Amino acid sequence: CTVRIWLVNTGRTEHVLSGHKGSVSCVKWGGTDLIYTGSHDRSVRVWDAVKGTLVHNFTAHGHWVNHIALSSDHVLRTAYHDHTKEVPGTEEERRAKAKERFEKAAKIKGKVAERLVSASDDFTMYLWDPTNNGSKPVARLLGHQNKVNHVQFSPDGTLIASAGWDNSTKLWNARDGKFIKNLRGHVAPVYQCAWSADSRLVVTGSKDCTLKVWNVRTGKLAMDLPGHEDEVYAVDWAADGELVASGGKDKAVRTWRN
Amino acid sequence: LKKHQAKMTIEREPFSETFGPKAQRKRPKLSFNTVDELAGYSEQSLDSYHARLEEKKLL
Amino acid sequence: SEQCGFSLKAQINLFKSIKPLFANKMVFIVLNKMDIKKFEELDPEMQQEIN
Amino acid sequence: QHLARLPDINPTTRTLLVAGFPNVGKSSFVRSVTRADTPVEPYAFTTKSLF
Amino acid sequence: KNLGMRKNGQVWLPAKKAFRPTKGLTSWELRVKKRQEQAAMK
Amino acid sequence: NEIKIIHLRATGGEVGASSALAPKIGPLGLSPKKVGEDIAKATADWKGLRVTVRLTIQNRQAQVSVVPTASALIIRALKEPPRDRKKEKNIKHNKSVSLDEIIEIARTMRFKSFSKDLKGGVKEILGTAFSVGCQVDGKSPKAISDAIEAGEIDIPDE
Amino acid sequence: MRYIHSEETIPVPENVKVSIKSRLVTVEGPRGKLQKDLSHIAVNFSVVKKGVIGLEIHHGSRKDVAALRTVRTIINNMIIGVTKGFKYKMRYVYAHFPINVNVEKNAETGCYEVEIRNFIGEKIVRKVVMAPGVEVEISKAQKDELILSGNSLEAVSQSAADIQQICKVRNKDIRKFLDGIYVSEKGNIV
Amino acid sequence: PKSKRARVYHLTQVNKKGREAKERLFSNIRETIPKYQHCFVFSVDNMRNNYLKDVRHELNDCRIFFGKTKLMARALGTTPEEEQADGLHRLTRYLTGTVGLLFTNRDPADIESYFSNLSQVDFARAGTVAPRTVTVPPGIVYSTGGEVPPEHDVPVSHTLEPELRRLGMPVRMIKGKVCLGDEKGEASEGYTICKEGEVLDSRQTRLLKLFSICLSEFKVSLLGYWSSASGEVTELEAGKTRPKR
Amino acid sequence: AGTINKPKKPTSKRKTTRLRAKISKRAAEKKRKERKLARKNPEWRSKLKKDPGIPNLFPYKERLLQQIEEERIRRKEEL
Amino acid sequence: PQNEYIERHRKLHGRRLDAEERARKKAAREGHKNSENAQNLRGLRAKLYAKQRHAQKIQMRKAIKQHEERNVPSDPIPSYLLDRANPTTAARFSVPIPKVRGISEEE
RNA sequence: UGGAAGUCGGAAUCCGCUAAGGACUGUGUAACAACUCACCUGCCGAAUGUACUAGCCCUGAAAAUGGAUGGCGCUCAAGCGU
Ligand SMILES: [Mg+2]
Repeated sequence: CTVRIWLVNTGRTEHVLSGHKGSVSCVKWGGTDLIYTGSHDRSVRVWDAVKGTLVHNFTAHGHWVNHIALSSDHVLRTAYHDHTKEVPGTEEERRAKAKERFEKAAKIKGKVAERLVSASDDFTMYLWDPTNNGSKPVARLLGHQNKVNHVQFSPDGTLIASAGWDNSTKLWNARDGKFIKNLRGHVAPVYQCAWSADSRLVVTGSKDCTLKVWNVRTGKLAMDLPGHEDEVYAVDWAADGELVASGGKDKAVRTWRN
Repeated sequence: LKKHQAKMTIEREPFSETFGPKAQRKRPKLSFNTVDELAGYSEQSLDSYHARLEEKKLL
Repeated sequence: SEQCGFSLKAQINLFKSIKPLFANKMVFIVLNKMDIKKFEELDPEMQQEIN
Repeated sequence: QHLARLPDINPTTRTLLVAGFPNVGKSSFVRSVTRADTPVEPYAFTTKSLF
Repeated sequence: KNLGMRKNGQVWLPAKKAFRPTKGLTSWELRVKKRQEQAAMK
Repeated sequence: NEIKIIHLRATGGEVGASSALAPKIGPLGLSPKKVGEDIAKATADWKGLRVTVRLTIQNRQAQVSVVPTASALIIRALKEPPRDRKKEKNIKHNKSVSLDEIIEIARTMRFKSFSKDLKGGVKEILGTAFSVGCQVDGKSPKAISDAIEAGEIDIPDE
Repeated sequence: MRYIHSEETIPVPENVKVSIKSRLVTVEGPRGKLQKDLSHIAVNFSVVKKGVIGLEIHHGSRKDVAALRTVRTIINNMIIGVTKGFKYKMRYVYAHFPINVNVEKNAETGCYEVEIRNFIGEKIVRKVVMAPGVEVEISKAQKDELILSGNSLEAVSQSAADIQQICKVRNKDIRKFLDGIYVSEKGNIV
Repeated sequence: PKSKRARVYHLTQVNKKGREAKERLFSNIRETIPKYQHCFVFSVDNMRNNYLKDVRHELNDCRIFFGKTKLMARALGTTPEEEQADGLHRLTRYLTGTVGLLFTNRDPADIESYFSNLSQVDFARAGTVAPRTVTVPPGIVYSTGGEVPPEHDVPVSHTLEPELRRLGMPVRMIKGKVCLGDEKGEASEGYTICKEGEVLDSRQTRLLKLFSICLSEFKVSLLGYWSSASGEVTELEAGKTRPKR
Repeated sequence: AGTINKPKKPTSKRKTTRLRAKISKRAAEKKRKERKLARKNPEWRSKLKKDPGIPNLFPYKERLLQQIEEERIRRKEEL
Repeated sequence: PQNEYIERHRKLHGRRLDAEERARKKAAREGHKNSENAQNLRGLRAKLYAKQRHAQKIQMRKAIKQHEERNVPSDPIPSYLLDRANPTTAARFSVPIPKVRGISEEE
């Protein structure tokens, strides 16, 4: 029921974020030194990481919080690396480029405001804006007929993809949390989803031992990827879009290309 | 959602934790947040109760 | 007399907080324990606030 | 069992509802004016149910 | 007089002895020597 | 002329500790709000911590003092960030406190300890820290106490 | 297994006369005389020492060896009864209806009689005839207390048990209705 | 024997000690023997002995053993062939009954003065002679049983009424209050717990302890001490008259 | 129960020929079936059975162990 | 009466004077009563009694063994599948049941 | 936690003094108190405890006219084993 902050150089704990009554299922670190935690005690918490203190406590979910996603996750995972593949010369320019990419991804109405989405076992999702709305959710995303396992913002910040246990992936508008279309090709619970870098395609890895690439603008099944002998547990799409990696119960790493 | 709400509520709070010798429930689940909302809710609850009694008497 | 363990500020504030429930009802504030402290012994802006 | 031991309250009769902070004398007043056996004690939340 | 309490309250009951019908067949020293011999054998 | 000694548990920097105290000190002739004021003034150095407070009553006035306890001393030495106890519940004391502060807490608690030596007092404080759930020198307080018993760690005498 | 010889002993006080004939035991003391027929139990009685009675069983089983302990306790209780006597103190308590206890002695039979009235407002009069040799009195040192005394412990305790059992609440919650007469003390008269 | 008493298996943490505790006591006494100049033998006969904790805390430079008497005698060595030090077997003659060892480096005169000045009021155990008559007055039973005035006393707890009835006091429950007879002190005499000069039994001592009445005292009597430098044993006044074995 | 004052219908110990013959036939068939099951039994069985040993209460068990030791020493010396 | 009135009556008046002694004596007689039930009950009641005592003895043995041993998932799954109710999960093309009892047309 | 002091709960369950005593086995309190158990010492005094195995005995399910070791009856057998 804790989150520990480590200094990587020394290996020691700086802060212990505690207060959850259940296991912390997900942790994210945003671009304004705020740490987001989703737990099995049905709560989503925001912490000031510099002070190690609690800022927000959302208690709207009716069951386990499984996954949380930030609107700036794609650029925060890659920092200053982008399509150019020439890194800046010095640390100051590298940090400036990383901060510029983060602010470009996280700007809402001209100001930096990271948006948060939480997917839960109560069959729902909640869309939050702590900066502007505070403790009031932006929206409640409804339509899944079973537990929502995974959720992810698109890299352009216009769409939200969600993988649920009702063998379905759903698409939502990232601004107001409105349903758009249902992706219906899987026959077993979908465990993972991953966006492409241009936000046209989402790949879903499911319990039915398959991956599926969906075109989100036509809302159709672009590609079917069979080959896994058993359940798919982890799916990633590379930041430059060249490869999709999958792994699961058949113990072999699978990479997929165009 | 309504098909699974009952089992969701029981998974969240078991019967032994709600009422009984080993119950740990302390805060009730309310449909109101403020005192003004409570006053309004009591007014409409009394009105609906009287309407139901009148329709039962008429039936 | 505040031998209940709570302040007169808190008692008046609780009364003001639950006052919207008292609509269409008849409200009597009973000052108990006059054998300990009378109303006239109060420091008089408390008497004013009670008024 | 709790419902069998619940008190019988008529919502549509003449009723005097005694309320306030803990340890102010509510149970003492109800004992003094009625025959109900509601305990009177110096500690807070002696009365945990409606009498 | 009696200084202790009896649990069932029948205070007239005498201080009973253990029911050992085979008491007195073997002395203590012989049993000690047999204990040592049995331990060595084991 | 009779001295009355009352022990209670209070949270530092709060006036609500006299709510359970007023029904008995009221007939004793004490002012509950004044007593709560002295309690808050005495416990101002223990903000957010549960401490044991001793009241000595002589001629209808109360002297208020704080009795040191090992749990309060360990949680104070942990140097946790300040928080609102009404909003930040179910917290854990998982930080680290050094062995020098452990020995200092043992020296402070020597007036309560029945142990023959400061090593025994230090092992008592380490057991209390183990119950609290903190770390000593980044490791388990049980492990440090085991090292002290084995002789790898030397504790000063008095 | 059969045990060749098993033995028990009973000390006898200096003011007590014990006569045993064909397993009929007569014990005489300052307080009177008690008799008990023990012919249902196989036992050899003897005088192993002055002031000591010996009891033995030859070639007996474990049960036959064990029965001598019961015989020993019975004879010891008779000795205690003729020396110090036995006394049971009972208390009668009530909620609303005061229990009325009247103690008389029947001249025709020599036995005491106890009459109980107003037990939880009942109109019936309960009558208990006491065992012979059992004296019943109403206490003056305490409130609502009867004292039963005698030489026979069995008679005194059975008489107290009869008094306790005649005042039984029926078809009521016994958590709520607490009236009755209960044995409150057991001991010796002296 | 099919017919037997059912043995209760205790589902508690602490188990029976066994021979390991005896060996640990042997090793502890034998290792504390060479570190001290004097070994006193003291007796506390028919006493509660819970103040030995305070005695241990006060004599922090000394070592106190309060163990099984035969085990401590065997640790010291009852014979010159098995004694752990020169002349130490002469000290084992005092080890009868409830006794203890006291290893010290202090002055024997200092030890004797300390144990002569040590005095405490204690509850009596069964077998002691009652020094005075104790009587609970009729009416409301208070927590001290009438030793302190009832104006300064508090009423006794209502949970003790069945225990008082079991210990022989004819008390009753009147509206939440334990009363001896009537609520106004009528229709019953007071209850005499004990009379002066009467040998107390455990029911009476339990009643006195429940009413917090101390009729005895805690006193440690030194019988004699062995000195390591001289190798000899000095007898004291209590050891002159106490039986030896 | 009220068995002494009001006994019930007695349970007859007088056997019938039909039941005796049926029980004999069933016992013989059970014996043959058990022999067949023992023939087709797949449960593991040891080649040498476990020996109980020498009882502890036998007063010359130590001397018997001594005799066994000297016999095995003599056998090892001869072989 | 209202709320916990039997508990309040216990607090104000106690119990019957012999309640503790009678309860202790009944709990003492429990062993003789259980043996009498084992040797004297008849029929289906005795069979259910024997089954239920077999269950209590097995449970008591398990508890004693656990207290004696007080001083001493299977398949790898991702983190989102932890703490969930997961199944235990344990050429000749022969079926599991290759032979059954034949059914005659008359049956 | 309104209150929760071993004993409504969640999780930890260590050290000292030790002869020994659980961060407690039950009773109990609103919470304390108080009692009790585990464990230790004194008195006592010589053999016991646990679990299995093999005999005999009881239970291990019974309907419906009144009855059956063949019947009387039999108890250190007139039952059971050699
Ligand atoms: Mg109150």
